[PDB]
Amino acid sequence: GSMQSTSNHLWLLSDILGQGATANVFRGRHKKTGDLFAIKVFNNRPVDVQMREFEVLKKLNHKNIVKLFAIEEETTTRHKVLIMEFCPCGSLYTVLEEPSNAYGLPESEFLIVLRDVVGGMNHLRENGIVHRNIKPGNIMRVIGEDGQSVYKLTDFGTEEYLHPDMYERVLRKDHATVDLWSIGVTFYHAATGSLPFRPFEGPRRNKEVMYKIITGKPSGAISGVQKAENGPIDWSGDMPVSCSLSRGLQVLLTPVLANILEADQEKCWGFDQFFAETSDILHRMVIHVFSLQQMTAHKIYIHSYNTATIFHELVYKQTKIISSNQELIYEGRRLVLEPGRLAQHFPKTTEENPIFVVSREPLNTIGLIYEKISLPKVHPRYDLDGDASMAKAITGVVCYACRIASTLLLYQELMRKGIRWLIELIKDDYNETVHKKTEVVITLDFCIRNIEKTVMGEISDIHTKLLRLSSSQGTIETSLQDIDSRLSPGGSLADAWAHQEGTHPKDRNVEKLQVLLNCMTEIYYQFKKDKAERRLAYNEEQIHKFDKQKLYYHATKAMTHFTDECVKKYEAFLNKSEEWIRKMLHLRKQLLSLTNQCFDIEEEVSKYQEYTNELQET
Amino acid sequence: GSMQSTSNHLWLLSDILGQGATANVFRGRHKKTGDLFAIKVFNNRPVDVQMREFEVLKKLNHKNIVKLFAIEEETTTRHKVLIMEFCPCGSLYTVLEEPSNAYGLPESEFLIVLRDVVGGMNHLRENGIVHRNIKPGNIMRVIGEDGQSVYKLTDFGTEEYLHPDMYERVLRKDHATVDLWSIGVTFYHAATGSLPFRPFEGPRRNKEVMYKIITGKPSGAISGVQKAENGPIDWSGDMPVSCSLSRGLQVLLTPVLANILEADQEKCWGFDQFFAETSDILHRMVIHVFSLQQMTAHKIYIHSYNTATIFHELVYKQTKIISSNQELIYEGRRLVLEPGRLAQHFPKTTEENPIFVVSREPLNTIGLIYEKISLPKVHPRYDLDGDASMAKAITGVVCYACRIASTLLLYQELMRKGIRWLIELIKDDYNETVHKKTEVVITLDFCIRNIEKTVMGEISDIHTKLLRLSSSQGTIETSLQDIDSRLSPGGSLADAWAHQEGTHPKDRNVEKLQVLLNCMTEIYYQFKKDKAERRLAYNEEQIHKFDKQKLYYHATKAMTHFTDECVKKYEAFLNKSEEWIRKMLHLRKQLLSLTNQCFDIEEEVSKYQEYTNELQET
Ligand SMILES: O=C(NCCCNc1nc(Nc2cccc(NC(=O)N3CCCC3)c2)ncc1I)c1cccs1
Ligand SMILES: O=C(NCCCNc1nc(Nc2cccc(NC(=O)N3CCCC3)c2)ncc1I)c1cccs1
Ligand SMILES: [Cl-]
Ligand SMILES: [Cl-]
Repeated sequence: GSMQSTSNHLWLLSDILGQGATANVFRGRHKKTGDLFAIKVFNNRPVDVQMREFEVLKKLNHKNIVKLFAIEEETTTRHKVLIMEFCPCGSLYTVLEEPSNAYGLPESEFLIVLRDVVGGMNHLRENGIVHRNIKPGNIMRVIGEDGQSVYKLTDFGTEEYLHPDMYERVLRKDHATVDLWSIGVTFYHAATGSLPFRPFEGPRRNKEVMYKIITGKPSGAISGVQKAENGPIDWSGDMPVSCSLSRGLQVLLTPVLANILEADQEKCWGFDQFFAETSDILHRMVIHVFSLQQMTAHKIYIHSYNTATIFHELVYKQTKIISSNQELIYEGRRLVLEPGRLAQHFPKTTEENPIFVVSREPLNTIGLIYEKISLPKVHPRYDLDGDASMAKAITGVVCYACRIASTLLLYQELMRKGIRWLIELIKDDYNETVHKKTEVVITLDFCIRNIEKTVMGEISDIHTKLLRLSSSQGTIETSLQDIDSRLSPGGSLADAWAHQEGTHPKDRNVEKLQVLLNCMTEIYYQFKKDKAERRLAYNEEQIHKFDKQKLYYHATKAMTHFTDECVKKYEAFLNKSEEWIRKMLHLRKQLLSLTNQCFDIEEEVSKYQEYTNELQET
Repeated sequence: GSMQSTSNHLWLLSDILGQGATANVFRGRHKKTGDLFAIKVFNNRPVDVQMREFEVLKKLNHKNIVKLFAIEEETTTRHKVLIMEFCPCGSLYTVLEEPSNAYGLPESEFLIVLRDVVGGMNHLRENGIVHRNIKPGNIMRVIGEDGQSVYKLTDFGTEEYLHPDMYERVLRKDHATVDLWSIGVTFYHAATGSLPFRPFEGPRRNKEVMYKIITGKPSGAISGVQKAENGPIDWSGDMPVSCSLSRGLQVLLTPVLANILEADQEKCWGFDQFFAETSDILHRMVIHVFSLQQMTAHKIYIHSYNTATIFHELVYKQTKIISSNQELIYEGRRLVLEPGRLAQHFPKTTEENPIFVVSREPLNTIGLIYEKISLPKVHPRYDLDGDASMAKAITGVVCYACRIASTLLLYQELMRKGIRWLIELIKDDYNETVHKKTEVVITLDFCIRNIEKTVMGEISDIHTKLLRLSSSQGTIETSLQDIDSRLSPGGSLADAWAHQEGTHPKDRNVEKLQVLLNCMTEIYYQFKKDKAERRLAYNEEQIHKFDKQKLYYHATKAMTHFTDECVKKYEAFLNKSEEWIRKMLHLRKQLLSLTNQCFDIEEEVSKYQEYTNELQET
């Protein structure tokens, strides 16, 4: 294999990173240092319209823009090459081909994409550049020095991403929102793993159904899918259920998408509003909350400067528990947020260490809501392109199952923890009120009896009325004994079942699934190599056919384990939780009542304390 | 490349897994399924001494023994091949070459190795086989179906691992412990990343110093290292400081090693005792405990059936806090273990969620104790063998730094959590005693004054003596106000500094280090490839020299970040903890005193309650 070069760099033609009509991108090295760079080489005026536009870029300096170092002359010809920042990881496209992201990026990653695309976008605009076609292949990923992805825009100056006016194909007239469209599609694709507008078959074969979908899209819809050949379009303003993003994030993103995926440029958002709206999301912090009675996890997207009041409102939006019914638990103890306490001063939370919320009012136990996705059928006919894409799809289904199994395990672990804490909490209450009582029994038994016992009627009415109180306290004692016994080891309120039901970390169900998944992923990546390599030799051919069966046998094993082990035991744990919750609410409601009687007893005794002493002559 | 085969399998000669004097091991496939297997082929009597010993093995069935499926005839010759279980991961040797394990295996992995080596060993013995030479290259690793390693013995029937009698080289006379020796060396190597007996330079060049080390080893020593040329030997009965294993595990393992690394076979352990002793370790569960005043994490190795009593004893061994001074905290609240409560019923713990222990008695704040390891110098002379081994070594140092930085971050995170909990705990105490007090003030202010106020001396002495009590309670009130103000936001006992000092997860120091480490590890693995490939072409040669500089620049960047950021801020946080601890102990000791006065007041008032009422004529 051989190489072109310039004064300072050199590169294999085999080591190509990208191909456009205008130019090609290879990875090469600086000859003096050995350092990796992307070399952009143009295949072809006016001569200096380019040296100028090249110069403008060489000046651009920004975190979210692939850097243009220098411009050089290839040695063989006086052709211009651009030396650009090499990004070993590739593009957002590469990321979304990972079977792991078949149903959307992980939330944190999606947020980085959102941030960086928006940042790069702005920078161009600030400098007045318009990037006509933003798409995942345009958006380069790099590992930052802190290990987090940094996304970077390159190649400024695809059907599925072109605006309706653009899809037709008259140079856009005279000047951007059209950019917002492809950003709209890009973000949706990153959020869900899918293109938002999908004629049956492909957009490619059905360019016409596709334009009909995009133009005739009702307002608010963010997707339209044709599920059958020549069938109708299903519209939605919602994220698909299979999407990983939290309800907290979904609720914020959806409106941004609806408003930048608008056909009439009359009512598109306009950039600034888009910048303002996206930044409002990006500037929020996340507080993790888990709803114990609903068996649901939540992310609350809240500004640093927002109050607890707003926090309760946000929680209410996702749970339907009104502010005043919201009872908070954190790290074993009650959390009491003063209304005006800023979110920046709330205690630190994670998905594994959330703030729990409980109500004294009945809620339906929801649990995790997820798509039921079954394996596609494997087509026995051998095909290097077909099998690669099928391998991707089936591995995608198993990863999803794996992701859901992990969430299912988390939900049960949080439940077990939440329940443990709440029981010790109720237990405190029982002891707080059981103290008070013994402390007021002290007045009946010590004062009224013993005080007036010391030496016409009303007195006959007082000693007897008081007896009704000790009588009333006796009704209290036996109702507390009943609650204590319920809170104890034998009790109807016991923890035990939660250790007996569902699945536990030590079961290693997630790990068992990942092992199977890793087997499928090696095969998928090989089918990726088998595709690129256009024909296999006899043995390799056979081996490829074998592994096509192995994929399926691995995928079936996984789905069976998922449904019969993970889902089954999970549903058993949930149904038991439903019952334990109802008993708990009823118990707390009795104890409350026993607590209020204690106050009502306590204060009448607090009146007759004085009645012992009359005025005296003197 | 071409292949031998048999009726049912075939294999490249390039795809070799192992080479001994007697035979070779390649990886091949079943021709009908495509499945991977290890093919052992013998290079050479009596003819059937072998078909018999082959048959014995084909019968062996055990989790920790590489499985022998069948015996077949190679096609070209009637030579015998063994078809064996293929283990894609390789051997314990491969694992210990990973720069990640330069200073020993992670604790969990070490325990699996221990378990599996012991299990396989026993199985052979149960069947009466003796494996003369156990070593990491003998011990095969496989990923189990739950994702955990399973280790498996193969090749039954190295200098560094041979017993002193064996090192000499008379067929061992007539018959095992000699096996125990190599197990001794193997476990030590797995625990520390190093051979226990090391002449300066290598064992290879110094076969003679090596035998002198092993034979002249004082009893109890588990290692002897010659650190200078012709220098003396440093002996130890302890694990090196750089070893990852917990003190809890070290304390148990060390005696096993001392007793199976014994020269006089008179006083070696003998297998059964070894089996009993190792199993005693393997059958223990681990309870994670964190000592708040010492800033130390601990693993308590305890049987399921052991009592809390034993638990306290074990904790005392590692902390020097006697049982009765041990105060336990778990998930925000006090933990009170009944003496006879079984460890199996203790609450579940992890390193991130330990039981905290505190004392009311002063302890030195120790923190984490770790080796200071600096980068070796990089030798500028180009050498494919030399550079590979150097790349390994320098990457090993950085991984260690990374491992320590992670532990350092954990220790600070646990401190912050522990302190948070303890403060709410002390806070409870303040409120428990501040209740009691107001509850007894009720008797002074309500009863004695008001009771005898109602209508010769001693009475003159009582009203005045009582005044000394309200007087005494007034001394109490202002001392509580003082403690409350200390426990509040302004207080000398505040949390604030802990958020201001040390390093936090959001700093991403561990991630910054891993990124650097990953760069070094790609280079190391390439130098591994450059070594195997005996000479590099001019460019590759240059590129290899460049990256040899890149390693160093990456390693320096890492060490600088480690010492100047991780270690520095950590040491600042620790020094502040030292001070906060002392204030806390002093505060708790005052509150205790204020709590006891409250009892002493409370009970004298409890006597004069009766003194109000004399006997009456009637
Ligand atoms: O698209 C284009 N330019 C941007 C992309 C090519 N440019 C660069 N690439 C990288 N590094 C890099 C590393 C690994 C993989 C890849 N790419 C892929 O894996 N891909 C591409 C989509 C098919 C999958 C790229 N560094 C810097 C650049 I500048 C162009 C199209 C037409 C003209 S320029
Ligand atoms: O040592 C020996 N037999 C046991 C080892 C060879 N046998 C097997 N190997 C594997 N799989 C496997 C996979 C990847 C790597 C490797 N090995 C290595 O990476 N190594 C070897 C130490 C040098 C590093 C092995 N499967 C099954 C077997 I059976 C022998 C020595 C002399 C005769 S037999
Ligand atoms: Cl480009
Ligand atoms: Cl072998």
